[PDB]
Amino acid sequence: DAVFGDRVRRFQEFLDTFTSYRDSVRSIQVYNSNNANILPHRIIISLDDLREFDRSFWSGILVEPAYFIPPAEKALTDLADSMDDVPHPNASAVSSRHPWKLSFKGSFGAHALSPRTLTAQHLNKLVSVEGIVTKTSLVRPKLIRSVHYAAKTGRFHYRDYTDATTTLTTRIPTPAIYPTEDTEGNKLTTEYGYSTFIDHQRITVQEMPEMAPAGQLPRSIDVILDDDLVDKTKPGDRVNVVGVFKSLGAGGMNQTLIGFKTLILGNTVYPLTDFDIRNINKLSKKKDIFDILSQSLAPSIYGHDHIKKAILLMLMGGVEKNLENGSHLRGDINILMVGDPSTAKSQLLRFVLNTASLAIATTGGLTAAVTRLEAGAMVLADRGVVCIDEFDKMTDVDRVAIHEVMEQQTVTIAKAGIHTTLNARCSVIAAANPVFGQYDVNRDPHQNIALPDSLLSRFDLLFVVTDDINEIRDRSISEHVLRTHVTIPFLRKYVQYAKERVIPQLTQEAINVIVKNYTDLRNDDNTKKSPITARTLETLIRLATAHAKVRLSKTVNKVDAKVAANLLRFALL
Amino acid sequence: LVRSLSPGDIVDVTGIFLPLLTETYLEAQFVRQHTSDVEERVMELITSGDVYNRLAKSIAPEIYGNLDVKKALLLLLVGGVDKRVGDGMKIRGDINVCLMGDPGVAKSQLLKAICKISPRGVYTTGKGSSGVGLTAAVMKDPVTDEMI
Amino acid sequence: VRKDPITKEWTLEGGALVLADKGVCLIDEFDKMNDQDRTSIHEAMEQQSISISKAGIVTTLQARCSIIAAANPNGGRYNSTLPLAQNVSLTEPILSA
Amino acid sequence: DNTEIIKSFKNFILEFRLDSQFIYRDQLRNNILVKNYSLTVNMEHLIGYNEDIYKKLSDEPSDIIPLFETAITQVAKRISILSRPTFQLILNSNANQIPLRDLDSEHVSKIVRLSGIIISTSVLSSRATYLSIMCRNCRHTTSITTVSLPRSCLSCGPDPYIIIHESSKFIDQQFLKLQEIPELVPVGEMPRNLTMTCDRYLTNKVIPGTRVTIVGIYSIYNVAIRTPYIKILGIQSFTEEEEEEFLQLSRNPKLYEILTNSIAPSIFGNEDIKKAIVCLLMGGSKKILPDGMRLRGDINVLLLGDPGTAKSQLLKFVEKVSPIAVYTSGKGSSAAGLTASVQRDPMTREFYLEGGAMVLADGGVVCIDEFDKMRDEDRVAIHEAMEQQTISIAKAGITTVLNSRTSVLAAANPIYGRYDDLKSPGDNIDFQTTILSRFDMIFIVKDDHNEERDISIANHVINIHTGNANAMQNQQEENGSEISIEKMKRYITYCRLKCAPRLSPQAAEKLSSNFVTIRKQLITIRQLEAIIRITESLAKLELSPIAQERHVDEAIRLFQASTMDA
Ligand SMILES: Nc1ncnc2c1ncn2[C@@H]1O[C@H](COP(=O)(O)OP(=O)(O)O)[C@@H](O)[C@H]1O
Ligand SMILES: Nc1ncnc2c1ncn2[C@@H]1O[C@H](COP(=O)(O)OP(=O)(O)O)[C@@H](O)[C@H]1O
Ligand SMILES: Nc1ncnc2c1ncn2[C@@H]1O[C@H](COP(=O)(O)OP(=O)(O)O)[C@@H](O)[C@H]1O
Ligand SMILES: [Zn+2]
Repeated sequence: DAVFGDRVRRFQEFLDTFTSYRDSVRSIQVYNSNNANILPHRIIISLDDLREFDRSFWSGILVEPAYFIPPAEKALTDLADSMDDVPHPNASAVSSRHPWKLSFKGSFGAHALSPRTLTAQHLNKLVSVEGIVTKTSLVRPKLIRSVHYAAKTGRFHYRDYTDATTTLTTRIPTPAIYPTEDTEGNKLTTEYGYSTFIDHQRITVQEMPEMAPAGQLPRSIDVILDDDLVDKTKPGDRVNVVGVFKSLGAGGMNQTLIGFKTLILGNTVYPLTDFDIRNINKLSKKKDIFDILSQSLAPSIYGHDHIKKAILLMLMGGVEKNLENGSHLRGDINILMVGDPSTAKSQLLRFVLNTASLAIATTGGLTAAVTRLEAGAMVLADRGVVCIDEFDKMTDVDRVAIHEVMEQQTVTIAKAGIHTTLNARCSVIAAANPVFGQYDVNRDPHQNIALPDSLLSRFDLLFVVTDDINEIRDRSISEHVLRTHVTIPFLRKYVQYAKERVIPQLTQEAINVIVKNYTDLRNDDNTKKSPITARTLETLIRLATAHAKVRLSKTVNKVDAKVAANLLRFALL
Repeated sequence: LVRSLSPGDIVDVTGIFLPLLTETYLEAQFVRQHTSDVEERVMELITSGDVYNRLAKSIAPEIYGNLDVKKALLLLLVGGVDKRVGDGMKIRGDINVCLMGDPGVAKSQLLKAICKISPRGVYTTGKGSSGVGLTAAVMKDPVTDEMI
Repeated sequence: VRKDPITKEWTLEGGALVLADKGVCLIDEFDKMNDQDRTSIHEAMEQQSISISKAGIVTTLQARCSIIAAANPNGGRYNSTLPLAQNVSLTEPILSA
Repeated sequence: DNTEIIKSFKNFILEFRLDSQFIYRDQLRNNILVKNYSLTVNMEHLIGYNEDIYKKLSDEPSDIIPLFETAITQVAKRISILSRPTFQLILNSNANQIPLRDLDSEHVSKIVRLSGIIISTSVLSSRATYLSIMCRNCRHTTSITTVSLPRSCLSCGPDPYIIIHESSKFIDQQFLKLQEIPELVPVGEMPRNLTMTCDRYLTNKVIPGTRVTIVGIYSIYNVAIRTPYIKILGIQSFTEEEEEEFLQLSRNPKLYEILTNSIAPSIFGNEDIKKAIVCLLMGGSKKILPDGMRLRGDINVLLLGDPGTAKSQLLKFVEKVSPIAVYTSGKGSSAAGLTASVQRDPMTREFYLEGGAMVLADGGVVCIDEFDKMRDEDRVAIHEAMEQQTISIAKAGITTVLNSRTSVLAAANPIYGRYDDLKSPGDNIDFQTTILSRFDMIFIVKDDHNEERDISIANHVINIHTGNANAMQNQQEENGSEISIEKMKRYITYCRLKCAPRLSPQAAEKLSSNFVTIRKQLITIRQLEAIIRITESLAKLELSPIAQERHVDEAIRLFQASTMDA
């Protein structure tokens, strides 16, 4: 059709008026010329630039991708093959075959959607979907164009294969058995090495449980990956995918529940205010900043200030250290709580899930078991904080396997066959109750909880909390409940700002105090909640770094070590 | 070329990569098992002559006061001589090392370092990653009823 | 449960308790069966009916049967110095039936 | 001929008036502003405007209601012109919902009205409404609005057409399951379950366990096996004299004693047990703190009973009194393990989320019999539901959280033949002590040997065996010892909907003094909330705006009669 050429010209005009895209192509060509690895034939186009230049073409792509994108594909391919000479004869006949793909970015407006917000009214349109990748399939190539050669004639004839799973518009069904004879009847020769192939993979993007509504079945979408972006995300990755939400097959129109197979032809993959900054920084200048953020951790829960302080430090976290030797160092802080019930053990454990940017609340499966191997509860915890209740209920396998996660922050699969290493950069907080119904302060926590010292001591801070029979505790603990008969969103922004925009580093002045106190701890023979080892020295570094996160400073000062040492003694005495 | 490869071998295989989704395979053409480009680097260290202590101090350069343990690790990395006695007899030429120690003595960082350094190192925790992760098992293929 | 091609829905066939409706059900060696098997007998005497939810079938059948049970004490000899509630593994709620 | 039908509905929507507003046109205009293509029409106004169009719809809705959908699509298109897709029509009616047992062959394909509870919902599915097809032979292009593609070209061989996907429109469909209200369930009868299907914007409006009113098209589709279903057209989910009657009843000073005696008059003694059940039925109050802590208003009670102490009857009577109650025994529940589940219905071949017994009783009460002999893994879901009011279900790659705001009435048999007062209840009751820590109040119904009590009970047995128990019901009613079970059920719903008390400062300081003195002698902080829930329960029964310190004495005593009973 004639209108197709006009739409092609608009993209050519779009490329002309925005030199950034075409000069980037020229830079890519120069890079390929210097290597004459080869970069793929894909560039990214901003939708905002297209909208500001031609709304109808921009709207046409979103509403009718099959009728507006292929004109852009032809325009880009024609410009690429004509911007330079492509001098090499043999290489030009093969390297220039690949059509130049397009990728999209920018604001999507009404089409910025989720697997649940996406509906059938948006089908056969271009949409952007944000979700979590659940599983993927093996990459396999797609046949695009074949080349035929007759021995008796010595000349080449080419044939194309297209299908609706990769073609934007529904073309006449091409696929068939490979031909054997040409027009003249001469036997043809199958030139495997001159056929063009494109890799293909399907992924299953799902709505996150973090945002799913309660009591409703999930929504998920199938996404097709092609060519160069065929492998960009692993299962569990939070991804943003732009593609043509399109139907397949038939809903029983030919030859009952069978519906049209709606899925997205993915063409782009992206893995996932100033006033808030002017507020977070401003409020930190007062002398009592740290106590403010400790009170706002479940304010209705009375007491337990130090554990709230420890939880906040765990949320801020330390800095994992890497070296040119390839070493990795622990930077996460783990806390375990023990004692008699009815002391808000699970209340604060529940509160952490309500405060962290990402958190997983489960109970004592933890590791990947067997095939893709399912991602265990501790496996899915990367870059998050873990809330486990009934921590005593761990089985023998869980108790012996949690050691690697606790210290190395890594999950190692060593099952029969596949071996792999999975990131487990997670801070673990847990609570437990005595087996014998009541806690005995006359005996150590190892003799009460029945978890081995080799497991209990791995937690940096072990809190033993017991409600005394003293009346003054009973008065306050009951009055605070009866009294019920800086904002939390700001606090969560503060944690988001601190964990990303500031990375504190050590200083010899802090070392002067940290090493001194550890030396005193090793020298002090008085009984304590845990025997002092080198782990406490690492804990002090993490705690001081965690406090530096609160102060929003790239360096470390004396007060950071003073607070870290003081709190550590509290958990030990 | 049949009966050239064997299970578990580490080889470099040269061939042709051959194929609406097409399935791919490789037609084997030449196979080999596993140098001045690296002899220059080897020459430098032996020129200095510091062999035992330098390499024993090289493994885990961020762990304090374990030189005697590192030396045993250095020999274990190198290993002994697998003496084939003959007459059907066999004597292992490998070194097995056990590291007992109190918590907080960095006896697990060495385990990570050994796996990192060795080209064939495998890292394992707990009960050998359970009984299924330890040793091995035969699994039936549902496609061909074969067991691998 | 049995298949039936005539109507294509699952059909249910009764067991021993359904047969003995308006009759007698004899359970020799009553103690040796497992508690899951014994739990069904208890609810049979109490409700005189069988309640089942299997293969998508939820229905109730009449099981009005009398029960005569023979058993043996723990160790194969009755301990005369201990109560009946401490001579057999048969739990007390089942003895009350 | 059909143009008159289209015109009649066009005039009906454009010109009908209610509250000086063109409600059907205005709400369609509001929907367009909201950008949703839906409309709701009340049948009681359809008959008022013109009976002829109402009668035609009621008699042959198969083709006439498509005409209504097309007509309003024209109406919406006309409306859009003034401001310078196929719209959906929803039908609501106030007529009597005929019982599901009463539908017959004479109502096939006729408009019917039903009511019931939604037990299960399925996943969404795509359905076609507008298509474009092309001939593979001669490339003839046309559009189509069980529809099937032409077998011959309209310009080529058999079946020459193929579907153009990028030039077609589709809609969403959901399948649901409904069964009759338990208030009408006959004894010894399985409630009639019904297959219901809805499309477009009617989907995902309800969750399993919801009581709804149904207006739809009863129909049957395919030795000659057939299965009925309803095409859902619309779903909907106190008298002044009755409101003032209970308002006057609120001022009655003897209401607490009158209600207490009405609780199972056929049983002797256990007077304070009856008061606890009333507090269970009345329930406490739920409040939400800004820090994310939600306070459970539900109250759970355990009745540890010796065999033969009428423990079965105690729970059996409550189910008929509580407006929202379900009975569970021997791990048996509403075709589930007491919790939600995902099952595949072979009729539509689709997967359905199915609600369990604790799911159906959201906001109500559940009766659990044989508590000591249930599945332990079920207890874990119960344990979470008993405190967080939520049930967690995981299926393949998705985990779902389901709300269960249900009060629990539980009865259990002790480890030994009888509870021994020499031991703590944690060593006497035959299940997990963790659950024992969760009940607000547990009572041990007693079997103390007394002459007049046993003789009165003994005669009651012969009266039943002589048939005189039927005459006893008239004698008890003539004595005025019981409130009508239907009226009491109305009252429980009335108070649950009209009143939500709050504690007074004097009651709070009284509770603080009681709690401190109890622990001075000795009970956990968790049970402080359990006691407070009772204080709100008594005030709700009296419908007082706030709780009063005079409620504290009975609240403390009832809890004292519960915890110090063990
Ligand atoms: N300091 C406190 N302030 C307010 N409430 C508390 C405090 N300590 C305990 N509670 C109350 O005691 C109850 C016990 O919860 P929790 O101790 O977490 O359960 P468990 O002992 O089973 O872990 C909570 O509901 C909480 O409201
Ligand atoms: N001498 C040391 N040099 C460096 N790091 C040490 C030393 N001693 C202890 N550590 C630190 O303490 C931790 C030791 O834990 P680990 O190696 O698991 O010992 P264990 O096997 O006793 O648990 C390591 O993370 C390490 O960083
Ligand atoms: N206080 C009472 N009032 C009326 N009936 C009673 C009373 N106490 C016992 N009964 C009679 O004793 C029987 C108790 O049986 P039940 O408790 O249901 O058996 P199970 O203990 O196996 O559940 C009932 O039939 C009931 O009529
Ligand atoms: Zn044709």
